[PDB]
Amino acid sequence: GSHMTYVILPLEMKKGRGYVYQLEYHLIWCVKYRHQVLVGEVADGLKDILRDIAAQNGLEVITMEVMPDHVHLLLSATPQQAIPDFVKALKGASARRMFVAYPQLKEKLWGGNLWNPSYCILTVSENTRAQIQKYIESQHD
Amino acid sequence: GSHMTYVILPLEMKKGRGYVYQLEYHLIWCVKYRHQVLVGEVADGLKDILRDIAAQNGLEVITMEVMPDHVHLLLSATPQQAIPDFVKALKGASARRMFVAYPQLKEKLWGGNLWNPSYCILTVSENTRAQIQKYIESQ
Amino acid sequence: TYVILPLEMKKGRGYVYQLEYHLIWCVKYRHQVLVGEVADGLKDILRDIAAQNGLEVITMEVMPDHVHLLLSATPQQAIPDFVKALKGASARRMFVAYPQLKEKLWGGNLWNPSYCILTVSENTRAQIQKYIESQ
Amino acid sequence: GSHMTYVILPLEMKKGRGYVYQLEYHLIWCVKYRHQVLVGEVADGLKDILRDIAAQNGLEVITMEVMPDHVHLLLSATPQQAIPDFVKALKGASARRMFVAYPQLKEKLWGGNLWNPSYCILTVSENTRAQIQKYIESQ
DNA sequence: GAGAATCACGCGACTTTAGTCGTGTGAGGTTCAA
DNA sequence: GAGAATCACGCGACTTTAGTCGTGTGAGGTTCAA
DNA sequence: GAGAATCACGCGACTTTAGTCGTGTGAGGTTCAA
DNA sequence: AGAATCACGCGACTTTAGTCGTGTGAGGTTCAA
Ligand SMILES: [Mg+2]
Ligand SMILES: [Mg+2]
Ligand SMILES: [Mg+2]
Ligand SMILES: [Mg+2]
Repeated sequence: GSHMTYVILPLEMKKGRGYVYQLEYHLIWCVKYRHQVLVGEVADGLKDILRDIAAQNGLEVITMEVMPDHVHLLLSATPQQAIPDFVKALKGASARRMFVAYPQLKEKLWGGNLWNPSYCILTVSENTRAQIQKYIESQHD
Repeated sequence: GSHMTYVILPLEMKKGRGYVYQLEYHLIWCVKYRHQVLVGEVADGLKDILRDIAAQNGLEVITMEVMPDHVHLLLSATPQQAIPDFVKALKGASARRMFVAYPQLKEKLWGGNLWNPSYCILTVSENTRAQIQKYIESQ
Repeated sequence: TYVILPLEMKKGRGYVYQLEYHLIWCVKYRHQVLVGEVADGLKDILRDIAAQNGLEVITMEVMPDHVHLLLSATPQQAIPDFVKALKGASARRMFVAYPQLKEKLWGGNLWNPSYCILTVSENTRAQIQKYIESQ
Repeated sequence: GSHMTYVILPLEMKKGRGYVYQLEYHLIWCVKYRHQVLVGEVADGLKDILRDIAAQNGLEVITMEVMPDHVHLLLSATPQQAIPDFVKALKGASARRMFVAYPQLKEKLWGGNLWNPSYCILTVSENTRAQIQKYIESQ
């Protein structure tokens, strides 16, 4: 026999002047020519640089994984932080700082680019789209 | 007793000049003073207005539910479509058009506002943050 | 602050439940015979058996060499019993309705003697465990 | 335009004579009259009893939480283990053993029942139903 | 004041030989929601 | 590439009185992965 | 052998004043998939 | 007894009205998605 039940859960979302939000993004990008250079101290240095850039731009880093040829970040941002801006900030500044800190990168990357010119980004929720859709439907009546 | 099986999962994404993406947002906002005015043809008129605005701004509507005192939207956008810009377009233009199309709203909303000044927005994924974090960890 | 999430369930005399199973089984020898009208007939037969046994079919997909079913059941409906009901009866009926199946299946079996079954929930196990901790 | 992504992910499953399966259940039940007696050593004793019964019956305990007035179990079973049978084994035997081990429970429960006569049970999967259905479509 | 999953009473099966499971039904009997 | 879920043979229960479920075991007998 | 996200060349905008983002196009120039 | 929500201030820009951006404070159409 059909029976709708309910569950109570604590809602911990971020608040701002005229907005309440919870915005997370899975951002991915590769090394130019997919060169496997992000290893050892180079990988460690990149993490420090990224976390610094994130802090400077008020971006919260949830998850950061550096693979030899690409990076995976899960960031939390405000509604005012446009995607292209923070991607540029992260990739552009890190490329600059990385070449300075690790000139040896120029051995495989002498064309003036550390990163692939493309980025991959997906919105991330705690639960799923389908689950959110049911929540919305349950709001009627 | 267990054996590790593995399956293939499909994921629909969009492509642009220098980016691959899948961006969806759950946007919510209420009626000013939380007045239950979004009912009957008022609600239907709002849906038509919102879909028009969305289409004009190149925003894909995944879900649109209009409750008496608030609206729930699920939108799909490009990386170049900033949040405040589309929220403004949606709320601002709809408030204007709604008052012109349904002047009777002024009975309970005479202060020049149809919408509460605040909006609530959440990023949306087909998989859970936990699942995604597990995926990331499996390199 | 607080959010009220919905959860659809069923009720019986002394129990509240939500039981769904993803059931899978293949054709004997993995022959690709479930095509065209044979596939359509199978679906009719399976829905009928499901109805006769009070099993709700949520999803059903018939591939040339195997079947996928997502069923809803009561706590009292034991797995082996409904799997037997679905496979045994469908095998019988299919052979009568489609004697052409005997071309590649003459040994008296339409189905592989094994079945695959997984329990299914609306939320992941991880989500459920998180809810459990919040109690 | 669109881009179609495909990711590979693991899935644990058990094998038996004529079946391959992964069956988990979230079982819940409350104390009779919802009395908050499952505390301290009483709660601890219950856990030992439940794990013993589960082991005696070949049921694997994935998660077990004992609140003052109810119990949450996440069990893993074979296709042959019928729900009513294992619910009876767990609640019935624990009620019996608990009263003998902790006679003090009789203070609030003198009617011969430790448990509410009802039980709640849900099938559990590692992935969500929507994802599973989505998979079924991909084949 | 009143229903059920939850309270109470009936019943059969079966382990735990007590106190659940299966189960129909009604009333103020230790209950009020996981 | 031979072991099993899947092939084969045995067994009892029970619906579909055929061909599954329950089940142990071994060989080359229509199989090869959902 | 030849397309783009990824390789290359064009182009503003703006930080990191270098090397991204925005962006159109095309060719065998350090690339081949998160 | 505060703020997201109520009110008053303020540019920017569409919808030239009523949002977005935004700081502050008072009790003045509000009380939670
Ligand atoms: Mg670029
Ligand atoms: Mg605002
Ligand atoms: Mg079998
Ligand atoms: Mg009972």
